[PDB]
Amino acid sequence: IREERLLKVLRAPHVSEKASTAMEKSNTIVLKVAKDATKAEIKAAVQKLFEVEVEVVNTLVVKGKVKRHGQRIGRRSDWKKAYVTLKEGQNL
Amino acid sequence: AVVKCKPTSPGRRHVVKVVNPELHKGKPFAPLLEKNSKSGGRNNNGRITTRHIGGGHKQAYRIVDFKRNKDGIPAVVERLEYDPNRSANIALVLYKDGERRYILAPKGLKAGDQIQSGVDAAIKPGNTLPMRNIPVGSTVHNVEMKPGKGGQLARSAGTYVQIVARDGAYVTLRLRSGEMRKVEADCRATLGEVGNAEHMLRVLGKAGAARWRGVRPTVRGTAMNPVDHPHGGGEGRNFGKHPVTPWGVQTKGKKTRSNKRTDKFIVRRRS
Amino acid sequence: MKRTFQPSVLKRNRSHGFRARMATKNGRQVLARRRAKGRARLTVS
RNA sequence: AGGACCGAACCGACUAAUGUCGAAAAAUUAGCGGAUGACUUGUGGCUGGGGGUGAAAGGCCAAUCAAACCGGGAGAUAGCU
RNA sequence: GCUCGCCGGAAGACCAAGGGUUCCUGUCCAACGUUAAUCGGGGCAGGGUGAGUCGACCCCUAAGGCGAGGCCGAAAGGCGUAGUCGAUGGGAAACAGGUUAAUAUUCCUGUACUUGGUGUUACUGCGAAGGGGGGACGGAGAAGGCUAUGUUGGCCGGGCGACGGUUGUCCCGGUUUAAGCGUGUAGGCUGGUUUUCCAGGCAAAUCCGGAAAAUCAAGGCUGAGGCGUGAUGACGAGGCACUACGGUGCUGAAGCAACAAAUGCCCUGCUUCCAGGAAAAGCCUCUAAGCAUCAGGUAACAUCAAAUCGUACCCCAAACCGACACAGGUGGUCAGGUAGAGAAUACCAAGGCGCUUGAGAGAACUCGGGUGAAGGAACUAGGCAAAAUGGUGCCGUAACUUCGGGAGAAGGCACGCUGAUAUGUAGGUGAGGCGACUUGCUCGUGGAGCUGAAAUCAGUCGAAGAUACCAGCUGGCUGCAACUGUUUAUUAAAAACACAGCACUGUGCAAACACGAAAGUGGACGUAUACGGUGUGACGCCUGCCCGGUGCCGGGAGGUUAAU
Ligand SMILES: [K+]
Ligand SMILES: [K+]
Ligand SMILES: [Mg+2]
Ligand SMILES: [Mg+2]
Ligand SMILES: [Mg+2]
Ligand SMILES: [Mg+2]
Ligand SMILES: [Mg+2]
Ligand SMILES: [Mg+2]
Ligand SMILES: [Mg+2]
Ligand SMILES: [Mg+2]
Ligand SMILES: [Mg+2]
Ligand SMILES: [Mg+2]
Ligand SMILES: [Mg+2]
Ligand SMILES: [Mg+2]
Ligand SMILES: [Mg+2]
Ligand SMILES: [Mg+2]
Ligand SMILES: [Mg+2]
Ligand SMILES: [Mg+2]
Ligand SMILES: [Mg+2]
Ligand SMILES: [Mg+2]
Ligand SMILES: [Mg+2]
Ligand SMILES: [Mg+2]
Ligand SMILES: [Mg+2]
Ligand SMILES: [Mg+2]
Ligand SMILES: [Mg+2]
Ligand SMILES: [Mg+2]
Ligand SMILES: [Mg+2]
Ligand SMILES: [Mg+2]
Ligand SMILES: [Mg+2]
Ligand SMILES: [Mg+2]
Ligand SMILES: [Mg+2]
Ligand SMILES: [Mg+2]
Ligand SMILES: [Mg+2]
Ligand SMILES: [Mg+2]
Ligand SMILES: [Mg+2]
Ligand SMILES: [Mg+2]
Ligand SMILES: [Mg+2]
Ligand SMILES: [Mg+2]
Ligand SMILES: [Mg+2]
Ligand SMILES: [Mg+2]
Ligand SMILES: [Mg+2]
Ligand SMILES: [Mg+2]
Ligand SMILES: [Mg+2]
Ligand SMILES: [Mg+2]
Ligand SMILES: [Mg+2]
Ligand SMILES: [Mg+2]
Ligand SMILES: [Mg+2]
Ligand SMILES: [Mg+2]
Ligand SMILES: [Mg+2]
Ligand SMILES: [Mg+2]
Ligand SMILES: [Mg+2]
Ligand SMILES: [Mg+2]
Ligand SMILES: [Mg+2]
Ligand SMILES: [Mg+2]
Ligand SMILES: [Mg+2]
Ligand SMILES: [Mg+2]
Ligand SMILES: [Mg+2]
Ligand SMILES: [Mg+2]
Ligand SMILES: [Mg+2]
Ligand SMILES: [Mg+2]
Ligand SMILES: [Mg+2]
Ligand SMILES: [Mg+2]
Ligand SMILES: [Mg+2]
Ligand SMILES: [Mg+2]
Ligand SMILES: [Mg+2]
Ligand SMILES: [Mg+2]
Ligand SMILES: [Mg+2]
Ligand SMILES: [Mg+2]
Ligand SMILES: [Mg+2]
Ligand SMILES: [Mg+2]
Ligand SMILES: [Mg+2]
Ligand SMILES: [Mg+2]
Ligand SMILES: [Mg+2]
Ligand SMILES: [Mg+2]
Ligand SMILES: [Mg+2]
Ligand SMILES: [Mg+2]
Ligand SMILES: [Mg+2]
Ligand SMILES: [Mg+2]
Ligand SMILES: [Mg+2]
Ligand SMILES: [Mg+2]
Ligand SMILES: [Mg+2]
Ligand SMILES: [Mg+2]
Ligand SMILES: [Mg+2]
Ligand SMILES: [Mg+2]
Ligand SMILES: [Mg+2]
Ligand SMILES: [Mg+2]
Ligand SMILES: [Mg+2]
Ligand SMILES: [Mg+2]
Ligand SMILES: [Mg+2]
Ligand SMILES: [Mg+2]
Ligand SMILES: [Mg+2]
Ligand SMILES: [Mg+2]
Ligand SMILES: [Mg+2]
Ligand SMILES: [Mg+2]
Ligand SMILES: [Mg+2]
Ligand SMILES: [Mg+2]
Ligand SMILES: [Mg+2]
Ligand SMILES: [Mg+2]
Ligand SMILES: [Mg+2]
Ligand SMILES: [Mg+2]
Ligand SMILES: [Mg+2]
Ligand SMILES: [Mg+2]
Ligand SMILES: [Mg+2]
Ligand SMILES: [Mg+2]
Ligand SMILES: [Mg+2]
Ligand SMILES: [Mg+2]
Ligand SMILES: [Mg+2]
Ligand SMILES: [Mg+2]
Ligand SMILES: [Mg+2]
Ligand SMILES: [Mg+2]
Ligand SMILES: [Mg+2]
Ligand SMILES: [Mg+2]
Ligand SMILES: [Mg+2]
Ligand SMILES: [Mg+2]
Ligand SMILES: [Mg+2]
Ligand SMILES: [Mg+2]
Ligand SMILES: [Mg+2]
Ligand SMILES: [Mg+2]
Ligand SMILES: [Mg+2]
Ligand SMILES: [Mg+2]
Ligand SMILES: [Mg+2]
Ligand SMILES: [Mg+2]
Ligand SMILES: [Mg+2]
Ligand SMILES: [Mg+2]
Ligand SMILES: [Mg+2]
Ligand SMILES: [Mg+2]
Ligand SMILES: [Mg+2]
Ligand SMILES: [Mg+2]
Ligand SMILES: [Mg+2]
Ligand SMILES: [Mg+2]
Ligand SMILES: [Mg+2]
Ligand SMILES: [Mg+2]
Ligand SMILES: [Mg+2]
Ligand SMILES: [Mg+2]
Ligand SMILES: [Mg+2]
Ligand SMILES: [Mg+2]
Ligand SMILES: [Mg+2]
Ligand SMILES: [Mg+2]
Ligand SMILES: [Mg+2]
Ligand SMILES: [Mg+2]
Ligand SMILES: [Mg+2]
Ligand SMILES: [Mg+2]
Ligand SMILES: [Mg+2]
Ligand SMILES: [Mg+2]
Ligand SMILES: [Mg+2]
Ligand SMILES: [Mg+2]
Ligand SMILES: [Mg+2]
Ligand SMILES: [Mg+2]
Ligand SMILES: [Mg+2]
Ligand SMILES: [Mg+2]
Ligand SMILES: [Mg+2]
Ligand SMILES: [Mg+2]
Ligand SMILES: [Mg+2]
Ligand SMILES: [Mg+2]
Ligand SMILES: [Mg+2]
Ligand SMILES: [Mg+2]
Ligand SMILES: [Mg+2]
Ligand SMILES: [Mg+2]
Ligand SMILES: [Mg+2]
Ligand SMILES: [Mg+2]
Ligand SMILES: [Mg+2]
Ligand SMILES: [Mg+2]
Ligand SMILES: [Mg+2]
Ligand SMILES: [Mg+2]
Ligand SMILES: [Mg+2]
Ligand SMILES: [Mg+2]
Ligand SMILES: [Mg+2]
Ligand SMILES: [Mg+2]
Ligand SMILES: [Mg+2]
Ligand SMILES: [Mg+2]
Ligand SMILES: [Mg+2]
Ligand SMILES: [Mg+2]
Ligand SMILES: [Mg+2]
Ligand SMILES: [Mg+2]
Ligand SMILES: [Mg+2]
Ligand SMILES: [Mg+2]
Ligand SMILES: [Mg+2]
Ligand SMILES: [Mg+2]
Ligand SMILES: [Mg+2]
Ligand SMILES: [Mg+2]
Ligand SMILES: [Mg+2]
Ligand SMILES: [Mg+2]
Ligand SMILES: [Mg+2]
Ligand SMILES: [Mg+2]
Ligand SMILES: [Mg+2]
Ligand SMILES: [Mg+2]
Ligand SMILES: [Mg+2]
Ligand SMILES: [Mg+2]
Ligand SMILES: [Mg+2]
Ligand SMILES: [Mg+2]
Ligand SMILES: [Mg+2]
Ligand SMILES: [Mg+2]
Ligand SMILES: [Mg+2]
Ligand SMILES: [Mg+2]
Ligand SMILES: [Mg+2]
Ligand SMILES: [Mg+2]
Ligand SMILES: [Mg+2]
Ligand SMILES: [Mg+2]
Ligand SMILES: [Mg+2]
Ligand SMILES: [Mg+2]
Ligand SMILES: [Mg+2]
Ligand SMILES: [Mg+2]
Ligand SMILES: [Mg+2]
Ligand SMILES: [Mg+2]
Ligand SMILES: [Mg+2]
Ligand SMILES: [Mg+2]
Ligand SMILES: [Mg+2]
Ligand SMILES: [Mg+2]
Ligand SMILES: [Mg+2]
Ligand SMILES: [Mg+2]
Ligand SMILES: [Mg+2]
Ligand SMILES: [Mg+2]
Ligand SMILES: [Mg+2]
Ligand SMILES: [Mg+2]
Ligand SMILES: [Mg+2]
Ligand SMILES: [Mg+2]
Ligand SMILES: [Mg+2]
Ligand SMILES: [Mg+2]
Ligand SMILES: [Mg+2]
Ligand SMILES: [Mg+2]
Ligand SMILES: [Mg+2]
Ligand SMILES: [Mg+2]
Ligand SMILES: [Mg+2]
Ligand SMILES: [Mg+2]
Ligand SMILES: [Mg+2]
Ligand SMILES: [Mg+2]
Ligand SMILES: [Mg+2]
Ligand SMILES: [Mg+2]
Ligand SMILES: [Mg+2]
Ligand SMILES: [Mg+2]
Ligand SMILES: [Mg+2]
Ligand SMILES: [Mg+2]
Ligand SMILES: [Mg+2]
Ligand SMILES: [Mg+2]
Ligand SMILES: [Mg+2]
Ligand SMILES: [Mg+2]
Repeated sequence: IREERLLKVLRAPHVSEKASTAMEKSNTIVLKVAKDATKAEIKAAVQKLFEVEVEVVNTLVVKGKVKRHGQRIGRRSDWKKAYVTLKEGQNL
Repeated sequence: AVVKCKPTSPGRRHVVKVVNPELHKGKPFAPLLEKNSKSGGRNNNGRITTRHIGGGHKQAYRIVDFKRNKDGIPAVVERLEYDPNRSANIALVLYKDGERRYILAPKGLKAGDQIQSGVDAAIKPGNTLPMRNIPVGSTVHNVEMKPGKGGQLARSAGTYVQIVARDGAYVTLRLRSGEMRKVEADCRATLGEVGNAEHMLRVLGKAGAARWRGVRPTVRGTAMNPVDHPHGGGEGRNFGKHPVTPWGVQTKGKKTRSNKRTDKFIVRRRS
Repeated sequence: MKRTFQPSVLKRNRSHGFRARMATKNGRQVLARRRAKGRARLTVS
């Protein structure tokens, strides 16, 4: 089911307080996914690469902040995060 | 019928209503009415071509049958209805086989009366016939100018054509204008007079009553400035100009008839 | 006390947008001008 | 029932004072007119320059209107300063 | 932190539009902030937007846009058919409480629900580009039942009071609970079948329509709310355990009744009127072309599936539109208390703020106010401006009138508090109780509380009782315009425009006329009781004479007369 491409979906694990509090208490992992990357694709990718039982994936698009420095305006890239909830068989 | 209204408010002082008690007090028959959007006078190019029209009450089109073909089938008049699209009232005719259709309500017609249409039939008010079968010197309405068409002449409240003569293939008709027009004998005409003749005695009574009939205010040329209308300007109520339209053509006695394709059919012009 | 610019992004795009300009012979020439001049914002979009 | 009455919202703009390098390129304050109607307002459409639209004032058409705005003819022409 | 102040139909709380990170945290004070700044919507980093149900998307369409062929146009292009787009409208489903420094109908917990796909069983006559039904529609009005909500008891937990009194009718605070799934009610709408049948619904149809003949006193439909249950659940005044002084896990009392009550809801109802009130899919239904151990439907079940984009924040504002952190402008929603007719006004609750230069002084003069001797419009172009009047009930009210008006004409008088009539009444809502009908969310029947005017009679305080805020000045003669309305955005609101009504006049429908090289639209899916133009301007009494001039209409002999 969508071999080779699944590898390109997950970019990195996200590091924050809200990310951390959702590790132990909610049993989820927050992670930066590709701008495409549907909830099925993120789930199927976590199911293979991280190899854990996924309950459900929630997803959102974060808007890049307009950082004006020196004398030029420049906006960051829009990146998509995914809160991935895990089943009781969990680890990382 | 013509009831004058009591003067409890100014603009309710001069009101004179045409109350018809025999009309219907309920919603109309849905299958024979489609929607009818308003132009506001404007056309394809979105430009006011006819002035003084705009607004008024939203009003749906009744699919009224003027041609009145469906032959040899007697039809009972179920109920007389209001038509907002029209001067004359309409009648919901139930054909014996189980159609319903709207027709213009003639003078002597009521909820219960039976009507037939076609070639044979009987000579009675409501019954459509070819004008060849109709007697000379008889009052008709809803008259066709061409055989097979709907019905052009005499459809306004109280209106009727009288058949003057019959020269072979042609029938000479005396119209309500006074014009004596020659039409084809194969053309059809519904017998009698068009109902709601009290319509003319209605008097509105307020500016508002014209607005909710979809009319907008007419501004007089004399009021305007030279740039707008030929009558225009002057330092306090001047004129000194021969009456004219906003486009310079003379009004007030000036024949604009110039068809020339139908001049053969007109026997005597109106007067 | 109510000024002239009363914004609406639908109206904006329907009136002045890229497809609104592309639609017409003269609207295509506007774009041809802005390209010829070399503008960054070709339309409002 | 009513282009009925009184009166808030809402729509307006009759009087006065203030303000006039303003708080504001038209407002504030205190009064004032309409307030179920020819009412009012949101959203979207249509009508284009000698053209539109106008319950008509030459009013309105992006703070611009007895002919909009932008680019072009164009360095119009000026017996004038 | 504690006082003080101001808003509270907002200066509160949610949204749309529009902004576009302003949100939140740490940090910094050059500039930006009309002052300072440790602060900030400022600089600099880092966080923060979680959806099958909310919105968009999608499904249908309105005005309207585009528009294969097409028709038309020097070219450009115009119009328009089939179509296809186009919301501001129609179309499946989620609620309570808990949680983050910042999202929550999205996370969590607890209960639900919808539409699809896909397998098994038991049945069985299914299927559109078609038919029919439905969706599905106006203004006003009036009532009845409800609820949101509020008030007061009841119960529960505290409280006995900085200066006189306060264990009592005393004081404070709480008294909350959803969608769903049941029950089908207050009510609203209707005839319900059975078989036959027929030129209609362009074909077909058992459906719709029409016509029959019988058959029983009604059977459906719709429907707020209440009761249920969800809920031994959550929440809950507080405590207990503890403090980075933040709290946090644990426990967690009562958790009822009455009465009042919407502009909400029943109600897309009902009566009622004339100006006569979208469309199309979803949805149910019916069959043609088709297809017959097929394919489809149907239920009951199991299982998957519900993608994508928006979700922070401000939003009558310092974040939008106004060049400004601008005394402006900006759509919807929510609507607590006392007084009140009230969304007016006053004071307040929840919640929110004190308007980003202060500090002194207390001149003239200016601005916004208050009071004013005697006088009282003498002011001035003009009573401009201020002063006045102002509520409710009852009495009383002129000319003139179109018989409605004028009219709130004018002018009067009565109002507070406290007892009594009645230890709070006319009423209002009416509990347990008594019988009875069928089977109930019953009827009468009685009234327990509860709520509650308005009078009258007597007392009684003040200068004054509509005591504040709130809230008509009145009358007389008269010009113009009948009237409500409209108008010079920003020096003119008027006697100007419009207006109903009136007349003239054109127009026989391929109408006149209008926009347009044209095609074509509008007029009008109208047809002379209609339409366009022009003048006049309700209504009443009237509207006199002139056709030489100019126009127009008709007439056609003669004269004159182009192209050819
Ligand atoms: K030149
Ligand atoms: K306080
Ligand atoms: Mg989830
Ligand atoms: Mg999402
Ligand atoms: Mg970038
Ligand atoms: Mg067009
Ligand atoms: Mg059109
Ligand atoms: Mg056009
Ligand atoms: Mg007209
Ligand atoms: Mg209009
Ligand atoms: Mg019509
Ligand atoms: Mg009409
Ligand atoms: Mg008509
Ligand atoms: Mg022949
Ligand atoms: Mg006219
Ligand atoms: Mg007129
Ligand atoms: Mg005129
Ligand atoms: Mg003028
Ligand atoms: Mg013009
Ligand atoms: Mg002229
Ligand atoms: Mg003049
Ligand atoms: Mg004169
Ligand atoms: Mg003269
Ligand atoms: Mg002339
Ligand atoms: Mg001329
Ligand atoms: Mg002329
Ligand atoms: Mg004549
Ligand atoms: Mg536009
Ligand atoms: Mg060119
Ligand atoms: Mg350019
Ligand atoms: Mg741009
Ligand atoms: Mg009315
Ligand atoms: Mg009124
Ligand atoms: Mg009055
Ligand atoms: Mg008044
Ligand atoms: Mg407003
Ligand atoms: Mg004003
Ligand atoms: Mg104004
Ligand atoms: Mg004055
Ligand atoms: Mg003043
Ligand atoms: Mg000055
Ligand atoms: Mg100043
Ligand atoms: Mg004011
Ligand atoms: Mg006043
Ligand atoms: Mg007033
Ligand atoms: Mg008035
Ligand atoms: Mg407006
Ligand atoms: Mg608009
Ligand atoms: Mg347009
Ligand atoms: Mg021009
Ligand atoms: Mg030009
Ligand atoms: Mg032109
Ligand atoms: Mg023109
Ligand atoms: Mg106007
Ligand atoms: Mg002038
Ligand atoms: Mg202007
Ligand atoms: Mg001007
Ligand atoms: Mg010019
Ligand atoms: Mg010019
Ligand atoms: Mg312009
Ligand atoms: Mg040159
Ligand atoms: Mg020059
Ligand atoms: Mg206040
Ligand atoms: Mg209040
Ligand atoms: Mg909201
Ligand atoms: Mg901005
Ligand atoms: Mg953005
Ligand atoms: Mg920033
Ligand atoms: Mg902040
Ligand atoms: Mg610092
Ligand atoms: Mg410093
Ligand atoms: Mg620096
Ligand atoms: Mg500073
Ligand atoms: Mg400054
Ligand atoms: Mg900070
Ligand atoms: Mg900041
Ligand atoms: Mg979704
Ligand atoms: Mg909902
Ligand atoms: Mg949209
Ligand atoms: Mg999709
Ligand atoms: Mg579809
Ligand atoms: Mg569509
Ligand atoms: Mg259309
Ligand atoms: Mg279309
Ligand atoms: Mg087109
Ligand atoms: Mg082809
Ligand atoms: Mg072709
Ligand atoms: Mg073509
Ligand atoms: Mg043709
Ligand atoms: Mg075109
Ligand atoms: Mg079409
Ligand atoms: Mg919408
Ligand atoms: Mg829906
Ligand atoms: Mg919707
Ligand atoms: Mg829903
Ligand atoms: Mg909640
Ligand atoms: Mg909980
Ligand atoms: Mg808890
Ligand atoms: Mg927040
Ligand atoms: Mg759950
Ligand atoms: Mg469970
Ligand atoms: Mg359960
Ligand atoms: Mg269940
Ligand atoms: Mg449901
Ligand atoms: Mg289901
Ligand atoms: Mg259908
Ligand atoms: Mg609707
Ligand atoms: Mg209605
Ligand atoms: Mg009324
Ligand atoms: Mg009544
Ligand atoms: Mg009621
Ligand atoms: Mg309740
Ligand atoms: Mg509640
Ligand atoms: Mg109590
Ligand atoms: Mg104690
Ligand atoms: Mg004490
Ligand atoms: Mg003591
Ligand atoms: Mg004691
Ligand atoms: Mg208490
Ligand atoms: Mg209490
Ligand atoms: Mg239910
Ligand atoms: Mg169920
Ligand atoms: Mg149900
Ligand atoms: Mg039942
Ligand atoms: Mg048939
Ligand atoms: Mg049948
Ligand atoms: Mg039933
Ligand atoms: Mg049912
Ligand atoms: Mg229920
Ligand atoms: Mg109840
Ligand atoms: Mg209960
Ligand atoms: Mg309940
Ligand atoms: Mg229970
Ligand atoms: Mg239980
Ligand atoms: Mg608990
Ligand atoms: Mg605390
Ligand atoms: Mg009650
Ligand atoms: Mg209330
Ligand atoms: Mg209905
Ligand atoms: Mg269904
Ligand atoms: Mg079925
Ligand atoms: Mg799953
Ligand atoms: Mg799923
Ligand atoms: Mg939010
Ligand atoms: Mg806020
Ligand atoms: Mg705020
Ligand atoms: Mg707000
Ligand atoms: Mg404001
Ligand atoms: Mg606010
Ligand atoms: Mg400005
Ligand atoms: Mg600004
Ligand atoms: Mg400020
Ligand atoms: Mg502001
Ligand atoms: Mg304001
Ligand atoms: Mg009072
Ligand atoms: Mg207030
Ligand atoms: Mg300040
Ligand atoms: Mg001083
Ligand atoms: Mg002073
Ligand atoms: Mg003053
Ligand atoms: Mg002073
Ligand atoms: Mg005073
Ligand atoms: Mg004074
Ligand atoms: Mg004095
Ligand atoms: Mg004194
Ligand atoms: Mg005195
Ligand atoms: Mg005096
Ligand atoms: Mg004097
Ligand atoms: Mg003097
Ligand atoms: Mg004088
Ligand atoms: Mg004077
Ligand atoms: Mg005076
Ligand atoms: Mg005055
Ligand atoms: Mg004074
Ligand atoms: Mg005084
Ligand atoms: Mg005063
Ligand atoms: Mg006085
Ligand atoms: Mg006084
Ligand atoms: Mg007084
Ligand atoms: Mg009085
Ligand atoms: Mg008198
Ligand atoms: Mg008089
Ligand atoms: Mg009085
Ligand atoms: Mg009276
Ligand atoms: Mg007194
Ligand atoms: Mg008393
Ligand atoms: Mg008693
Ligand atoms: Mg006693
Ligand atoms: Mg007593
Ligand atoms: Mg009592
Ligand atoms: Mg008493
Ligand atoms: Mg009692
Ligand atoms: Mg008693
Ligand atoms: Mg009694
Ligand atoms: Mg009683
Ligand atoms: Mg009752
Ligand atoms: Mg009962
Ligand atoms: Mg008793
Ligand atoms: Mg009393
Ligand atoms: Mg006494
Ligand atoms: Mg006394
Ligand atoms: Mg006394
Ligand atoms: Mg008073
Ligand atoms: Mg007044
Ligand atoms: Mg008088
Ligand atoms: Mg005079
Ligand atoms: Mg007037
Ligand atoms: Mg007059
Ligand atoms: Mg206007
Ligand atoms: Mg206006
Ligand atoms: Mg105005
Ligand atoms: Mg002005
Ligand atoms: Mg304007
Ligand atoms: Mg101007
Ligand atoms: Mg003015
Ligand atoms: Mg003025
Ligand atoms: Mg005025
Ligand atoms: Mg005047
Ligand atoms: Mg006028
Ligand atoms: Mg006459
Ligand atoms: Mg006449
Ligand atoms: Mg032409
Ligand atoms: Mg033509
Ligand atoms: Mg039409
Ligand atoms: Mg006049
Ligand atoms: Mg007389
Ligand atoms: Mg005369
Ligand atoms: Mg003559
Ligand atoms: Mg003569
Ligand atoms: Mg002449
Ligand atoms: Mg002539
Ligand atoms: Mg002649
Ligand atoms: Mg001749
Ligand atoms: Mg001759
Ligand atoms: Mg000759
Ligand atoms: Mg010759």
